Amino acid sequence: GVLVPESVLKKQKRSEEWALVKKQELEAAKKKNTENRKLIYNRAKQYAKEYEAQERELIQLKREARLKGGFYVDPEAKLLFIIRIRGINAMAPQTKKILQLLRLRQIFNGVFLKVNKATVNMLHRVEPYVTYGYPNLKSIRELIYKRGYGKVEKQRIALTDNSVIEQVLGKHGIICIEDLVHEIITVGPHFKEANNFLWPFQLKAPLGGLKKKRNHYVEGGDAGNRENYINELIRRMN
Amino acid sequence: VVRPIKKDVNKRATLKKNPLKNLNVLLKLNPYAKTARRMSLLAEAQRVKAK
Amino acid sequence: TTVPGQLVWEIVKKNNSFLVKEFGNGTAGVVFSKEPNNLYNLHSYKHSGLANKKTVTIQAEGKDKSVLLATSKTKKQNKPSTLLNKSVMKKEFRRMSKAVTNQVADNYYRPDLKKAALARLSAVNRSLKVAKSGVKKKNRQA
Amino acid sequence: GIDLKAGGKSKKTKRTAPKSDDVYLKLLVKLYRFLVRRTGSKFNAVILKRLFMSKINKPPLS
Amino acid sequence: AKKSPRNPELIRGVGKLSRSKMYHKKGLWAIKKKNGGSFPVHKKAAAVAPPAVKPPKFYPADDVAKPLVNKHKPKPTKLRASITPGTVLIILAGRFKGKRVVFLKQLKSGLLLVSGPFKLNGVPLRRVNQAYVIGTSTKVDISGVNVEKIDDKYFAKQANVLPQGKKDDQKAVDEALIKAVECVPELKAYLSARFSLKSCMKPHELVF
Amino acid sequence: AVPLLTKKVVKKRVKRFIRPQSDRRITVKESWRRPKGIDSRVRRKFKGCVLMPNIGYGSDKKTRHYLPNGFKKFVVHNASELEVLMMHNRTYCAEIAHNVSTRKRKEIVERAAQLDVVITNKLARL
RNA sequence: AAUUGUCGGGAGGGAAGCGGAUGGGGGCCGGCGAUGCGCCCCGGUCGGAUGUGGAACGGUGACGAGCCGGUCCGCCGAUCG
RNA sequence: GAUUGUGGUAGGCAGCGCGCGCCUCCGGCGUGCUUCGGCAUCUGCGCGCUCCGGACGCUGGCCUGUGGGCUCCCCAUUCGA
RNA sequence: GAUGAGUAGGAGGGCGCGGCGGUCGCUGCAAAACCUUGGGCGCGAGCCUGGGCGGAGCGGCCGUCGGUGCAGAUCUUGGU
Ligand SMILES: [K+]
Ligand SMILES: [K+]
Ligand SMILES: [K+]
Ligand SMILES: [K+]
Ligand SMILES: [K+]
Ligand SMILES: [K+]
Ligand SMILES: [Mg+2]
Ligand SMILES: [Mg+2]
Ligand SMILES: [Mg+2]
Ligand SMILES: [Mg+2]
Repeated sequence: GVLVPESVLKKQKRSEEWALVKKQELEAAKKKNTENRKLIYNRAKQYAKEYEAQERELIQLKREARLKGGFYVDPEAKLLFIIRIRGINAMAPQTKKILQLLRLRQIFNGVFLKVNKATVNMLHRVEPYVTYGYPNLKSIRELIYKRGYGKVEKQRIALTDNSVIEQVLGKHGIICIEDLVHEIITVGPHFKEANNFLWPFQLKAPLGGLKKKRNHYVEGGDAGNRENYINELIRRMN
Repeated sequence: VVRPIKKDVNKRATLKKNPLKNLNVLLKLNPYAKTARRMSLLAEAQRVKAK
Repeated sequence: TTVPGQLVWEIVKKNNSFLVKEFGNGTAGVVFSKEPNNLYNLHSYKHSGLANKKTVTIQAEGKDKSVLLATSKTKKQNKPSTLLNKSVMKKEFRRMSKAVTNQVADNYYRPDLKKAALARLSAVNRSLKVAKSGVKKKNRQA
Repeated sequence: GIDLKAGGKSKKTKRTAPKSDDVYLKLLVKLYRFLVRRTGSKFNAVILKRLFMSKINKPPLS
Repeated sequence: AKKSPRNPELIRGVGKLSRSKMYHKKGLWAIKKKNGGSFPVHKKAAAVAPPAVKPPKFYPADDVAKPLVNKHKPKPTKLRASITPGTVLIILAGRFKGKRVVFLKQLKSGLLLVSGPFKLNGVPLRRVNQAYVIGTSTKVDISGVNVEKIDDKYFAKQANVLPQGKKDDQKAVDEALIKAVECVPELKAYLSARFSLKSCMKPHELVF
Repeated sequence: AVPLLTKKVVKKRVKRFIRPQSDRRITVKESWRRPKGIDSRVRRKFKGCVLMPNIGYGSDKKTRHYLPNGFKKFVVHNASELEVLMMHNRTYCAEIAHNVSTRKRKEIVERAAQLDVVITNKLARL
């Protein structure tokens, strides 16, 4: 019939080459995905075992200290969760600047913060505007699972797949949600990168309300360090 | 010299489902959750039977 | 188009005697094109009957279900009187569709508008049929 | 409310297309838009950006 | 062919056994040993070539949008535990509102097949939506009632005069139902009387 | 003609944005004007006052400018301008211009019936 | 247009007017709201090859050759649409 | 219990069943590691299923009607002003 | 993907009026103007249209121009 013009032939040939290379890439991706699934399964198993072992070790250490007649001082918290409880109206310069540096720009936003003398002293200046404590494993896991959003190219992307986490944190070995949870809870060597990767959590208003946000938690208010009791507030806020 | 043409970049955003409610999403994010749930259920059943 | 069609489009996309615009230049703006060699009467470079060397013309001939299929000759752009290769088809719709396909896509004339040419042929054929026997159904059922 | 400057929007203005009505310049801009998109060449990106600039920002060379 | 499920479900979507135990139970090891240490490769099923559809008579000017695939398939309607064969139901809507009727079975469509019996309260064999019914604690034996031949198609309209065949079938069905009802004292009067709310009667406190 | 539109038409507001105090002074027309007064309660958006239009009221782009019948309007002044809609009869309807004579209106109506083009005012001047 | 008379509807315990939500009454609207589609049987009209000739012509090529091709008209078969 | 379905060329992603072995079929039979419970250790293909890349399905009423709709008009009422 | 307050003030994109160079049209089978609890479009400036009246002209689009947009000024003239 009609002879095929050379331009159409060239286009078809190049399209065939592109299809072949795409198919090869897809096959390689599928194989590596299978390997990654096995790896993340094993890693999650190991992390769960580690958490259980740490809890048991803490209980045993306390019991042994009591038996010996002495005292065991628990290791100080290495991680904090900070929730803004005041609005953005009528802000003093230093407080506003510190709250931006903590990435708390909206009321009821939440962020993790590694415990440090510099960070602790920064938080001391804004104590009236926030409440914070020591998050639970359940708290961290639920926050990351339900409201965890990653920052890719300065955009907010929901963590619906492990590929989103991988694209940003594969250089550091974090390629799955469980890896991210472990890095956050343990404050691993790459805690900074993983934490910055997490978009500030946008929490809802507390389910049961607040007591009084104009007073410190010690006086019966809500501001300040409420230590292990931050977890119930997180339950009501997530 | 042009790079291969792309036709699958404009994918609609995947709807976010909470892994804490539906099982398939949780398994997709964390396959070990299946084993964890299975072991927890079996242990609870064994304890109830023993009681 | 004695000059490349892209330049002609750059010139005429702003204004031309075949351009029909209504309802201002806001969100309400509606644009159409009147030139007979525009299959969809759309003001776009793809369908433009002024900025393309190869164009398809499909319109109803005067009488007897005769549909005019014409294509601009590629080497006669400077000769308006002999620019169109006119073919008048008087046969059934199937033969007309086959001829339109052969003259539009099978020869690689303008494959990108094969669907537009077929739809235009169908619309013209339906219009001729209705014009002969009049309206017999409302065509409102989905 | 959210503590952002101008709601997080940019306040810098840069040229995104030529202000000229020269059709040939527009065709060149289309050419180099395609080149930039489908090659990712730094040279092509620089050429495209400079094609937008004003007269005083395209000084002559002796 | 295996006659029993290999992996019973603890809950929806979770099996009782793991991948290792499933490997052992499924016999993949046996298949590999029989085939010579390698699994048997099965060729992909050949697709059926599309039929030579005739050319269209018309060509639309617009490309109609094809809807995206919906992977959810509806499941059969659930029947409340309080409703079991022979249970007495109270109709809360329609021309038979308040009537007390006997439940026979649930049809394929999910509607409930009930009878008055027709003689007792004038309610014939009928379909009632479960959402417009209250299931009480009164149960009557219906083992002797045969309604196998009656299904959702029995009530389908053919589009004024009731055929005699339906009357005969209703009489045949209701004979055994009335025979069973007569066993329980005062059940005839109960089924012949409608349910109503009197003064200081609270629906949320009645047990039914 | 079966309209191509499928999404339902949703109006964020069906009431007109009437100029403040146009009910009070006859000389003040209804056509919207944004108050610029320093003390204007309408400009300050005091609750219970006249509402001011804003871009937030914008109609969905998919259903914007669509008539209730599901088509978009195009004004036609003669039968020749009618053929422009031959390939767009599922999205566009024709409205005959108010100044067209009845004689030409009959020809336009006949041609549109031939072309299966909806006319919004085909009974005018009949 | 301000303003006024008449007729008809309506409201009125020291203003009227106005924003939002329904309702009563009135007024208006038939693109206000469809009746088509597919598969078969009967009857009526119009045309029917990859064959053979004629008229004009096109795609590509190099507004050459070669190759390929559609429209229309007349014939032998085909007996379909 | 309540609000809601935005999109419209994908059978993808994740998890899992049936056949490719047998027996006496609420189950049992092979190789390794086990905390002796168990284990992503063997986990491949074909056909299928699901909480799995954003709603689908059935029925009824009505279609010139005292029907349906209304951004139009006059009023009444709750809140605002 | 993120985000949305705005006087003084700045800017962008649009709406509207009257001419000029072009182009496409309408009109005694009824133009402009005016009237109307007729209808519709636009967030809006506004726009399209039914009906009436009127009885001779008028509009759309692309450029371009201007004595080009009123609620106020104890504003002007006229009318009430
Ligand atoms: K006024
Ligand atoms: K504004
Ligand atoms: K629901
Ligand atoms: K003009
Ligand atoms: K009007
Ligand atoms: K002008
Ligand atoms: Mg937020
Ligand atoms: Mg204070
Ligand atoms: Mg007056
Ligand atoms: Mg002047």
